[PDB]
Amino acid sequence: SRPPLEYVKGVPLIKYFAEALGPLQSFQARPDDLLISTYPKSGTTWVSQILDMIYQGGDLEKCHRAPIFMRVPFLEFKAPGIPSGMETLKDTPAPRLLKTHLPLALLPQTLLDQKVKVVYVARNAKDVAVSYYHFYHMAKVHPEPGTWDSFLEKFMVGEVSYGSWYQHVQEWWELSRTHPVLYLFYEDMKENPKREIQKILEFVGHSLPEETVDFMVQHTSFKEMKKNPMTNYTTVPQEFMDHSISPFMRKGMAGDWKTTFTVAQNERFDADYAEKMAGCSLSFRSE
Ligand SMILES: Nc1ncnc2c1ncn2[C@@H]1O[C@H](COP(=O)(O)O)[C@@H](OP(=O)(O)O)[C@H]1O
Repeated sequence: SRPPLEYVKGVPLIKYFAEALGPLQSFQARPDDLLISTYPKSGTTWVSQILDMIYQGGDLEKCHRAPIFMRVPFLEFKAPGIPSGMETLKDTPAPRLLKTHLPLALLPQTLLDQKVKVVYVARNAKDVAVSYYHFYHMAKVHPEPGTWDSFLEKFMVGEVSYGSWYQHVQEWWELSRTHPVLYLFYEDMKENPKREIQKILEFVGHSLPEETVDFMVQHTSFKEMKKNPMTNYTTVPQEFMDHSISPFMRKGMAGDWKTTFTVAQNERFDADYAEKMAGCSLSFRSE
């Protein structure tokens, strides 16, 4: 009934995900695993659908075997009336696609020791906050988000599920200096998908014919992923997710934040961004 978050080692989490960390202690990573890591609302499902297509040889028929949350186990995931990411993992064939949003501080050390390849996607903070706000509304395990203005404040101080966005994109950016990480930008996936898909291939190590590349580019577009029940979380139960309130597959654009951000909010957020982001070579596009 909109349980409030629970804090674990500085990080605020969904009551249940906090509990899901118990059995996560048991998790043994294989070396052929690949970790998809992102701050919520930055392209998890998109890069997931890309990566599984790669893993099925460009075969849309196989990418339909189950919905995306069953093909790519959500490591820390746990909710009522759905199986825990870890329960789902016990039936996932290798080589396995795995999904988290946990900060390094909560990440299972087995993934780091096993040098598991990581595909990380970042997205400009403004679009993330907007996206995250509507998601909080329709994804009923989160706390009451309140007014946009109040939610935006919380977001600036990382008083939201998975903590601070600013900490998250920065720490994983530094991690890639010691660990195998392809660091991708949502807005780059918008500008030229084909380009970002060939980078994933290089990284994962697969060659595929253009026929099959161009193919994937089309079957991973917002529009196709929106109508595909295996990728749009519409098969989930209503009490866990409610698409009338807001669809998971909401808009899929860069620069949309502008229709929610007040000009006073923008001015303030900008000044706060510069202050937090200033010792960091990362750099985002918002349009
Ligand atoms: N194929 C695609 N291309 C572009 N954006 C996509 C996409 N599939 C999903 N999205 C968008 O990516 C966000 C989902 O993030 P995550 O998977 O990390 O939860 C949502 O953003 P919006 O709410 O801004 O539309 C969703 O609509």
